[PDB]
Amino acid sequence: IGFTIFIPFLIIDLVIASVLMALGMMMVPPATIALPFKLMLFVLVDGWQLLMGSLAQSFYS
Amino acid sequence: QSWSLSVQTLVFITSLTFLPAILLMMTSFTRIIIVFGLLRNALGTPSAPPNQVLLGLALFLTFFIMSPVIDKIYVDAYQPFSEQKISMQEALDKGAQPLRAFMLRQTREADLALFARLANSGPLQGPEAVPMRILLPAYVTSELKTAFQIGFTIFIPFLIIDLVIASVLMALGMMMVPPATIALPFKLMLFVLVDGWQLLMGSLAQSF
Amino acid sequence: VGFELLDQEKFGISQFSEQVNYQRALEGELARTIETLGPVKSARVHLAMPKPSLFVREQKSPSASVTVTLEPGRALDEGQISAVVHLVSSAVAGLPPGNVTLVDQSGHLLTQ
Amino acid sequence: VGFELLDQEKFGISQFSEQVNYQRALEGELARTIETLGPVKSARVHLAMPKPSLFVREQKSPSASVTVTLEPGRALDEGQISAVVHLVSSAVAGLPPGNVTLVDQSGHLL
Amino acid sequence: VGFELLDQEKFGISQFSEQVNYQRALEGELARTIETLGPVKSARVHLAMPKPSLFVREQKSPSASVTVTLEPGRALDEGQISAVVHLVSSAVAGLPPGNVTLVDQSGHLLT
Amino acid sequence: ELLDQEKFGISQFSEQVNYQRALEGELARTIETLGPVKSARVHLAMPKPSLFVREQKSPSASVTVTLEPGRALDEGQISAVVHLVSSAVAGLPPGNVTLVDQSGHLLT
Amino acid sequence: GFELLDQEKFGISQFSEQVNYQRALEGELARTIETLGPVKSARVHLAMPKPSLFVREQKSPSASVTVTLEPGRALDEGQISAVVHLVSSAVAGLPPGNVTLVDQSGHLLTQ
Amino acid sequence: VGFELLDQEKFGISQFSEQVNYQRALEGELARTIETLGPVKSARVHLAMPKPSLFVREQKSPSASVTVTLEPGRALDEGQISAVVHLVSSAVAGLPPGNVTLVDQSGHLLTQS
Amino acid sequence: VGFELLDQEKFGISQFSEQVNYQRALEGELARTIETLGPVKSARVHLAMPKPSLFVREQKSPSASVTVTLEPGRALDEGQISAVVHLVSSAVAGLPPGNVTLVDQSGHLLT
Amino acid sequence: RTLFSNLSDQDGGAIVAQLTQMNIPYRFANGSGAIEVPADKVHELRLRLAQQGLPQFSEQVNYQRALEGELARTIETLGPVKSARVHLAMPKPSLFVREQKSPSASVTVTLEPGRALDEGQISAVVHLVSSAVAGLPPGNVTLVDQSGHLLTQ
Amino acid sequence: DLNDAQLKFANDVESRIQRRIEAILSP
Amino acid sequence: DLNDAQLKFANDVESRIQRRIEAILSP
Amino acid sequence: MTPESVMMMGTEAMKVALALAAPLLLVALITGLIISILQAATQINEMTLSFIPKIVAVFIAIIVAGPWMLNLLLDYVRTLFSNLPYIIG
Amino acid sequence: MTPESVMMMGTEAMKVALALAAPLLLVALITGLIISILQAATQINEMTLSFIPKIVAVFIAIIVAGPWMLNLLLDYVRTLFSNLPYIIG
Repeated sequence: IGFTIFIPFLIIDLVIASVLMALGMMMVPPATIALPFKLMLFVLVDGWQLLMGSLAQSFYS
Repeated sequence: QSWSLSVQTLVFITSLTFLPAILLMMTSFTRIIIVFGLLRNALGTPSAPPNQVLLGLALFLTFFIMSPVIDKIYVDAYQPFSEQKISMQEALDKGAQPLRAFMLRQTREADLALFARLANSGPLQGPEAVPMRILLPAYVTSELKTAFQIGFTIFIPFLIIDLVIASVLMALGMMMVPPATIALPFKLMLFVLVDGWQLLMGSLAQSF
Repeated sequence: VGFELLDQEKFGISQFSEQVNYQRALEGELARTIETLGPVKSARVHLAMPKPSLFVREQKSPSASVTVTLEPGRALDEGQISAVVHLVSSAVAGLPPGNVTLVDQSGHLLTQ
Repeated sequence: VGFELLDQEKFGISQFSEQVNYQRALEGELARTIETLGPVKSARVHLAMPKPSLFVREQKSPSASVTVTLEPGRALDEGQISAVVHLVSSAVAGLPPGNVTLVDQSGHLL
Repeated sequence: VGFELLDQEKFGISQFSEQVNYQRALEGELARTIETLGPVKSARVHLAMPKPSLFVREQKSPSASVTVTLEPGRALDEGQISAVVHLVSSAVAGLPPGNVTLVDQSGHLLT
Repeated sequence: ELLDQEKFGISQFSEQVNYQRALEGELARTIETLGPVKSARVHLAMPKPSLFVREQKSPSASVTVTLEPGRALDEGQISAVVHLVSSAVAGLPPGNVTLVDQSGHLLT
Repeated sequence: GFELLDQEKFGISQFSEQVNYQRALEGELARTIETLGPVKSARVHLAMPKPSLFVREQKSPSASVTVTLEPGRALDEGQISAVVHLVSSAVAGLPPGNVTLVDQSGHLLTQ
Repeated sequence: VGFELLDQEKFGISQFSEQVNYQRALEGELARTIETLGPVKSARVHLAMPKPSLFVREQKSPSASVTVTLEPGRALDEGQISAVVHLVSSAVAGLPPGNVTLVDQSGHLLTQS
Repeated sequence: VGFELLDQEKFGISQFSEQVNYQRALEGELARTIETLGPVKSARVHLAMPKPSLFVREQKSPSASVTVTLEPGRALDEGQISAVVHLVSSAVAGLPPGNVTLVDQSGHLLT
Repeated sequence: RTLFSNLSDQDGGAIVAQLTQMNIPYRFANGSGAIEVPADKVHELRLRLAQQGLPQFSEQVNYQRALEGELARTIETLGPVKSARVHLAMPKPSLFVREQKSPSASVTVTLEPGRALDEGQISAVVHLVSSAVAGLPPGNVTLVDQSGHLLTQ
Repeated sequence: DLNDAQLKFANDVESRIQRRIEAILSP
Repeated sequence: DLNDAQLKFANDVESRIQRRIEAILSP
Repeated sequence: MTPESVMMMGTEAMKVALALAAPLLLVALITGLIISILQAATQINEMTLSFIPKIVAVFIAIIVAGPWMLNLLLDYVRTLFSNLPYIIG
Repeated sequence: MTPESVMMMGTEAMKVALALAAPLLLVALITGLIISILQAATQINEMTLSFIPKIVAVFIAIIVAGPWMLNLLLDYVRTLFSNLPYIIG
């Protein structure tokens, strides 16, 4: 469950790094840019209600 | 009917063990501490103000925010209980009311609905039917979501400064410099010229 | 409108827009079928699809308002009124018939 | 105006304006159907929809004001006043009929 | 009006779109088969598939409205009303027959 | 239509000032449409939130009407204008709507 | 005029945006006041106090209204009352008692 | 001056400048209306607006000084003086009338001591 | 003079400069109004405003010195001395009248 | 004969539009703000237009009496009305300075046996009377029948 | 304000009682 | 302010009582 | 649960990443190529003037297509978290 | 929140960033282009010619426009913090 959880938060960092690299800003850290966007994602898609319901179903299924 | 004094002493001294849990889960400490941690992360330096200072400041802010609720509890529960006018259990039931109202006012509907679904609750009815064991986790979830909402928009101006400085530096030609190193003093300048601490406390207090 | 309305979709479509467009399309098709019934010359359907919540004290079920224009003198049968009610209620997830209002071109309430 | 207004290609738009456009469009269509009622020559609908909250317990309900201009001497029947009420209330999520005001061209509250 | 009809719409389709398109396609095919029934000249199917809610203690079920136009005087048999009901109910995951309404071109409820 | 004047985004506050103006305009428009009314002027005061205390102030409206030369407004009229203006403003308590004529007589 | 706001730059700050809003309000209020039979010209000055912070129970705004009347067109008591109501309503949280109305000769019409 | 003064605004405008300009403007418009009063030929308004302080024993208050030049022999009535006071006080957020001084062209104080 | 100066286009300026310029301008306008008082031929105003802190450390209060040149024999009335005091005190945020000194062209303290 | 005089341009225009629609000949008196129309149609038309919401003592008294009489005559053209009496009660130029007064009208109708005024006819009467008198709001018109039954709500 | 509404309410009640009396006393 | 409203309320009540007396005393 | 499912979800994930990053990268590449060919035509060669329009173009790219990316990624994450309890082993 | 309650805020923020960075990037690009065109006209073969004009142009632009950008950024951040309590709902 955790390792399928991990995938989108690394996808965002990957795309952030690629976009930063397109413009030649090779010395900009990607983690500092990606952290606010990861927080924004986890806010948008009901970060906790979906996770809570998924875990509860994962038990009752 | 009233509990014996030995039972009252046992319950009273046992309940003090849940004081950190009450402060964290049930009060405004969680949101303030999460916002403060996110702001340090956003400042460009991870441990500039020591954790001790932030923890004490968050405790003071929580006390100031919850002072009206504490006053209501004192008027309703503590004072008439200490004068030996109500029992311990009835005093606790009466004093749970203002804290329940405070928790409800900041609770997301979806969180409460979900945790009532998981607790087999059926015909709930009045907002004054939600039990404490259902209200508490919904309040915690809403607080976490609200803290994240505050943090990701606190992050915005520092990202703006970082991107502007990196773009200017690389477009000018010096692409071998680390933009964050040059950007950190400007992040501090922006934080001190806006009065970031004072305005942040004002916003955190107004969020309730 | 209706299903055709959801064709030329620009990439910039907020979920909100998506939903509103779905509502419009459903309204259009329902009005269309209501015109198909013989006595009806034109129909207009308005849907109010809202938030659900959970507190049983304050629950607002979906609602519909249907205005029909009849052919000269083509009065609708009680059974007809019943069938319009059924169709509109079914087309809206969780629409309690009792929340469907049917009105004619003169402002007479045909339902209740 | 109405759905045509909502469509007008536009990119420089926010959520608040987006909603405002939805409100205007709903007002337009409602006025339209109301006019399309025999005795009614023109209609004007004003909606007051309150700001929504994602958790705040405080609950409020919207309101509507409907002004009708009648054809020379075409008085609206009681059942009519009732049908206008029903339509406007249904078209607005959670609109309690009792919050719909219907007025004529002379300022009489129907 | 066609499974392949919505089988395009370029891309950039929010899944919401993918679902709505499925619903439309199912409606189309069902109307199609209903028209095939001899007495039926044209059919119109409307589906209301509720989007799941974790607010109610249990999940609600969908509903269907079917309008048929009959051939001049081709009244539908009781057994026919029954078969239309069965087909529409089966084609919709968890559709309780009792939530299928069948109506004729004159507004008579056959259900 | 003032809202849709092909204007590049300015600020939320600017958006707010506009929305207020547009509502005022349409309300005045409908009020004039009424038979006895020759021209109407609506002023809205949307309330400003506080700082740390939870106090929802109620908005207020001032309506000035110019009536058809001589003709006056009936009491029912003094009532329908009130209803319309109150409804058009989220949470406008009728009692906070003032209606005045071209001579300065308070009709409400 | 509300026009002043429409024709504006993009470098203007919040302070400017507010001051402009205040001016526009002053203009429209004066306009309606003049559009009252006995009034030939009106001049409205608003004092809208800024955000609190250093203050406690906060404070409320004030208005000064100067009217020029038509030759001999004295304002009735009810008129004065209506001017008061309009100005007070047009300003968020304006307590009528903080509206001063004065004529072209310096007579205080309110109190 | 006044509202016109705040037109040709260069991008380089410190908040301090923005405030001072607002003050100068308000002064101008107030003087304008005061002159528009029949007996008044010209007016001059000076505002002292001091940003706030939390301690009461160390809090003063906004103050105004108004100098009027009258038309030959056009003495201001008591009610006029009162109306000038009201207008100036209202135009300044939290201006306590008692802090408005009105003086003529000869140096006579028209308001209270 | 005073206000005209503050405007003179200039970019190489610091807050300190901005303040000093504000002080000069205020001095100029005050002298102006004082001269515009019948008996006064020319006025000179000097303001001493203490540089402020944003901390909780000693408030103090500003001071003013006003020199007037009178028209041949135009002695200022006790009321003339007073009104000058009021105007100067009001024009300076938190200026306690008692800190305003008024002097003539011969060095007589009218205060 | 004169249908209406002293009309606003707006009211005039509306009245002319309605007359044209009804195919009634008309002649707007030049600069008299008046519209002479078929003499035999004057009363019927006044009523019909009212339904669509369109538009010394001795002298005053006479005037008042004349106006009352004319209004009565117009109201009597209604089918169900056998006879009508109109009383106008505009207080003499408010003597009291502070207090404010307003004109009112009382209309009494004798109906044909077995006949009643409908809501439309009632509204037409109220409008007719209110429009005829300056400052008379519709709300200040009381309409009663021979039995004293109040017809105006 | 509210007092005027109460007074008008009283006036309408009194007028209707008067009319009811007159109705039977007339024939 | 409020005192004037109260006084006008009293004046209207007195005037209506006067008119009611006059109405029956007239015939 | 099956390795086919694991590789399918990984492939779909990284195609989602490709769809998210393709507009920005392609816009930057097109701007760079256009500026380079213009430099070749004009015989102008400074390595810094190609960096200027690239930032503006890529930043406009978020203005135009940003909502689409934000809606696509949220839908992906929502569906993944909803289907999490059905791919458990 | 909502994708919009977030996309609008991000659009406003990146507007602010674009307004802040437009003068510096513009003068940098203009200076680089002018020096490069002058170099190509004289057929001078060098790559480091434009850097010093770039640096002095950026330095002078900062000196000229510093108050404006700083005030704009300060005001934007102040309104963001003031509106923060209402962002959550």
